[PDB]
Formats: sequence, structure tokens, C-alpha cells
Amino acid sequence: ALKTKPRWDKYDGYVGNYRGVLGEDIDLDTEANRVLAVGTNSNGAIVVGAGQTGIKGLMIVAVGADIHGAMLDGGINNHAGDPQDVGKHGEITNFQPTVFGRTFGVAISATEGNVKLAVNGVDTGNIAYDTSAANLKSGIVAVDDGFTADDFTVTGTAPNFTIVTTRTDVTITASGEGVTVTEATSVAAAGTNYYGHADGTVNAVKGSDGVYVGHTQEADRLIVNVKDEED
Amino acid sequence: ALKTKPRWDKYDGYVGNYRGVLGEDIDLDTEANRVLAVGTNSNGAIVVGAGQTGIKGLMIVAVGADIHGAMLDGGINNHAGDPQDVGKHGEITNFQPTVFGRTFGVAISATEGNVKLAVNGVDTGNIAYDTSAANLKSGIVAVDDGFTADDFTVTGTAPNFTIVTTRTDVTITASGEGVTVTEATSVAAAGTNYYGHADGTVNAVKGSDGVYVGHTQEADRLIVNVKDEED
Amino acid sequence: ALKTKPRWDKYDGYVGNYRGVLGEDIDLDTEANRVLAVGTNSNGAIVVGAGQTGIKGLMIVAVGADIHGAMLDGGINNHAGDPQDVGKHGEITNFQPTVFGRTFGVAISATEGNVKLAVNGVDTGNIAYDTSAANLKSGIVAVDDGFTADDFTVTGTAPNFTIVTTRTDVTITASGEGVTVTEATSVAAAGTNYYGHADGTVNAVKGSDGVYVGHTQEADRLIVNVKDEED
Amino acid sequence: TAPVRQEGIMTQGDLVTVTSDGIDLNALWNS
Repeated sequence: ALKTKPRWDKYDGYVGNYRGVLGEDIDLDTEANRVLAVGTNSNGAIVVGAGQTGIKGLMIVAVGADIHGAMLDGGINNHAGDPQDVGKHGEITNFQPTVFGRTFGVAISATEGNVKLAVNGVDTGNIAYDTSAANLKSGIVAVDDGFTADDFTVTGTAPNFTIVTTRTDVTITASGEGVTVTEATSVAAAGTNYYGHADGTVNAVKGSDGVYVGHTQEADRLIVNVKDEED
Repeated sequence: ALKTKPRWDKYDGYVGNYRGVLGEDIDLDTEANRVLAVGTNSNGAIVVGAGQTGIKGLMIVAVGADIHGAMLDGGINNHAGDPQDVGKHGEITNFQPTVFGRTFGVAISATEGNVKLAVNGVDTGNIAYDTSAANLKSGIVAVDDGFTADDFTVTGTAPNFTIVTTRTDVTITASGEGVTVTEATSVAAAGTNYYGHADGTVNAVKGSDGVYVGHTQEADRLIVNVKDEED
Repeated sequence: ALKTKPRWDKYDGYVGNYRGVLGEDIDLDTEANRVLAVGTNSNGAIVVGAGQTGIKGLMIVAVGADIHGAMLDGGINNHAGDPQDVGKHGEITNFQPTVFGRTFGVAISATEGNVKLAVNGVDTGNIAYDTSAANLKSGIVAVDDGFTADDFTVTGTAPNFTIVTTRTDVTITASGEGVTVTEATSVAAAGTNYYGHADGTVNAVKGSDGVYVGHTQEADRLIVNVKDEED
Repeated sequence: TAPVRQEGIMTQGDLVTVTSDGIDLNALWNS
């Protein structure tokens, strides 16, 4: 079939790889069949992203799709109060960096005047050269669509702008001359360290909040060795 | 039984959990049936608290009480040179924090220069808005009970103080009006990070010496993942 | 069963009720199980609304839904080049007026001061107390959603207006005091003349383009007598 | 067959069963 899904390859269960119960419902369309960084909240309960404790493990919510790719909500491992296994020590095969939403690198080559971006295939109107980050954000969210001041973050005030988007269904692309846009894709890299984040995302970048979760070997595999978050 | 005791629920014995020998006698009344933070001394031997290496694991010295509630000293797992098992990875059930000795918060409520504590059931003499580390300490130990200026440590300012004792039998109480005494208490919290200390104690507070040993899931269960102390 | 679909109750087929072929696909979400005013295009083909010939008949595209209310696209009577039946003389039972999009009657009720309207629960900000139809329309499309300048039509004077939307997802309401909005629902009326329009809609109103199709008797049963459109 | 390789522990949701529209997918492995 066209796709492979991240799975535990080795997981023992007697070694501080722990059972718990979810504190919240898993969002199947965004979070099923993915490598989630997890913590625990002020109850005894597993949460996606940092809880009260910070990041304590990795979790894969291995639900099943039909032949048309739909997932059943009647499952027993998805809802608040369902039991779920969490790992600190093991191996994940068919590994993928886990990310929510979209991000775009914008490089502007117009030396003066104005350029146009196309947010969701329709134009911003004029964005000037050397705009402030807030003015570029304004010129994006000013487009006549459903995407607001909070569907977006914008940064990188030099000609190198960076756009970050909470939702999956927005594409940002070039339209006027003197502007270039690249979607900043993410894929597993061989021989690379991976990091949990307070969001629950898992990727090759330790920012300000990243917790070391493991390292790859060959790109399709991750050797899990979580250095538990602490105060 | 009237009360529950800490135990390893999961412990494998390969994967970093290790046999050693005790370097010192375990004090059964103070240190048996409790979660101890351990290191290793300048020999091959397990010690309670930080040895030469710092904290390297958790240990539970499991000892039976007889039908009268008394522990037998003729055991084979608790003297110097006896073997013991140290966990870095696992789960402990019926978990609770480990503290040694007693501590009493004292607060004086009356403005008058006259209040009476009682030490182990006999009155201490007249106390005022005393200097803690001298006048309140001397006022405590100036009793013919056979306790002395080494059994106690006294700290804090004129309206509030703490008495700390290494001994478990010495017991502070209010006796006169104008003063209140609370013995401090410690209990497990759900979803909380736990730390070992150079003293061998295990609690939710990372001081200047705290070494991360695990996190609680539900409050009765500790997930153990000792991030070994290092130079 | 929850709903009744419109159907031919009497249709003879030798009396100038005629077979044709569709010239365009029928939109199953919008045009199946409805009473369509049809014409002929410049080929031999049936089209919804006024083709070349004007309105020449009524058509019902009967399609079965599944147990979940979804219609199959693989049908034999829906696509361009499929055969279909068109009526001039007969009866339609379970009759309903056939409308596309939505319509909203709007009235101001303030003495003075700007008023606020919502589109799918999202506010316009301010509409002028003496607003023109154009400034009401611009204030409506200025809302931060996908709906554009061509999705809306507006007519009226400052004390009272009608908003008409071509798509059926857009909902107009009043956000606060000083203005009121009502959705102008269409339903079968007894003893009423019906009129096919150039869009393919049937309703009780003769506009500038209405061509008579029938009259309702008791409201559920249109008596069909198409007075064909002419040049 | 395609060069696609699932690995790891087979779990619920890696199951193949008769579909809701009655296709016995477990008959099709030898195809």
C-alpha cells in the first residue's frame, strides 16, 4: 500500500516504559499513527506535549484506517480515560518527524517597491520590500479567507522571512516577481538526534524547549532513549 | 496489614539495575521499607546518599515485621557486606517520599513574652519572642530528659521557627497558650518529578543537590528513570 | 422515514412530455430530488435554466440516497449525455418550491447610531445608520471568511434591505440591538401560481423572467401546465 | 509488489479484516 506508519519495534514494558491513562482525547486526524512527545498533568494522566512534569516519553497511538483512509472513533485507546503505553527505552521503525501545521521560507529578491504572495492560491495584494514582520503578517491575514491573526506567526525581518501556521490546510506560495517561497518540509535523517517539544512535536531541532528523545541510525529507525525532562 | 509499604512492581535486573553490597548497616527503624537514594563509596559498595560517585539509583530494603510489628535484626539483606539490588529503571508501587528524623513548625501567636512548649511530654520553661538559634534552642534543651544541644537544630525569626531533629523519638508539642506547633508531613503527589539527594532522601523538591530519579504517574506509583549523577 | 422527495404522480409521455439528453452534469447536492425548470441549449440537449429556447418544461432528477443520506455519483440519469424525462402536462406530488442559495430580510430599528451584523457568527464591525445598499454589501463581504464580493446581492433603502446569497453555507443574523434579520424560508402554499426562472428555480413569484409552470391546489400537489417561454 | 516495508510490532489497527462493504481482503494475499 502507498504508506507506512510509525510503530514500536522493540518495547519491553518492565523497564520504566509505563502504562497510564489519557488526560485528554487524542485528535485522530492530527495525532493518530505519529510519534508524540508526552508528559503527565496534575492528575495521574498522560498528555500530549509537556504536562506538569515536562516531557517524559514517546507515544504512538496505533489506530486503524479503512481502505478509503478514514479512522474509526469507536476505538479504546483514543479518549480521555483510555489506557495507553508510553516508552522511554526502545526502538521505533518507519520513524517520521512529527509536526503540526505548516511552515514556509520566504526570500525576497526585489531591491525596491513591491511583491505579491498568494496565500491559499489567492493574492495578498502588494507586500513592500523590507516590511516589518507585523506588516507582512497583516498583509497575509488581510486576504479574503477564513485565516486570522492567530492562524499565523511571522518572523525573520531581513529579506529572509519565515511563516509558521497552526493549521495544515494553508499553502503559502509566490505570485508577483522578485519573490520566492519554499515550504520547509521535514523528513527523517540518518545518523541524527531527535527532540521532544512542549507542543508534543518530535523533530531534529533542539530549540529553547527541546528534550532529547533518541537518535536514528538509518533514517527509517529511531533508537529511543528519553532523557526525562526535569525542573 | 494496617498500612502499605513501598515495593518494586517492575524490576528486570539486566539493563542497568544492579547487585552490589552494602558498605554500612541500614538503620531498620529509619531506612527499611523506604525508597532510598544511593551511590557507591570508594570501594565497590552501595551507600545511602551520595558516595564518591554521586547518586546512582534507588534502593528499597524490604524487611518483614513480626505479628507484634517489630523487625528482626538477624536479616541477610541489611548489614554491612550483605548484598542488595539497586534500580535505575523500573516502577515502584505504594510510593511515598523519604525523609529522616522529625521537623516541627512552631509559631507564637500571643504578643506577651511568655509561652511554654513541651518536649516529649514535659514543659520546657518560659519562652518569649526568642532568638531562634540560641534562646529557643537553649529553652528546649534545658530539660533533664537526657536530650542535648546536638539532638536539635533550630531556625527562623521571632514569630515563626522550625525545630529539626535527627532522632525519631524526640517530640515537640505546645503546652501553654500563645503558641502552636505542627509536625511537618510529606506525601506523594500525582504527576510530579522526584529527586534523590546527597542525604539519601527522595522528595519533590530539587534543591542545590537534587538528582532526578523519576516521576509519579498516579500518586501511589513512581516511574523510575534515574539520570545518574556525574562530575 | 424523515423526508418526502417531490415526484411525478401523473406523467403520460405521449402528450408533449418528452425524452431528451442532458447537456451538462446535474449537481446531485443541489439539483437532485427537486423540481427544475429546464430549457434546451443550442444542441438537442436539456439544460437547467433558460438555454437557447427558454423554459420549456419541468424536470425531476430522481436519485436514491443510502442509509446515511449520500447519493451515488455512478448513476445513469445525471451526467452530460444521459437520457432524461421532461414534463409539460401532469401532476407533481410532495411538491416543494425549488430555490438555490439563501435570502435574508434585514430591518434597522434604532433611532440613530451604527449597527452590527454577523456572518456565520462573525461580526461586520459597523454598518452606517443611513447605509446605502453598496456600503451594506461591502460591510458584509469585509468579514474575515472565504465569502467574496460575487457571493452576495443586496437591495433596499436605509430602513430595510434584502441580502441574497448564491451558496447555501452563508448565514446572516443581527449581532445586537438596533437591527433585526429574518431568513425568508420558501415553502409550498395552497392555491398559488408557480413560475420557472432562468436560473432553473421554481417559486411563487413572477419576476422579470418568470414563465408560468403550474398551480398548487392543496399545497403538496402542483398541477403542471407549462406555458412555454417564447422569443 | 511495491518497494514499501512496514516494520515493527503488529498491533490492532495493523489488522486486515473483511471490509464493511464485504471485501474479504484476507483472500487477496496470493494475488
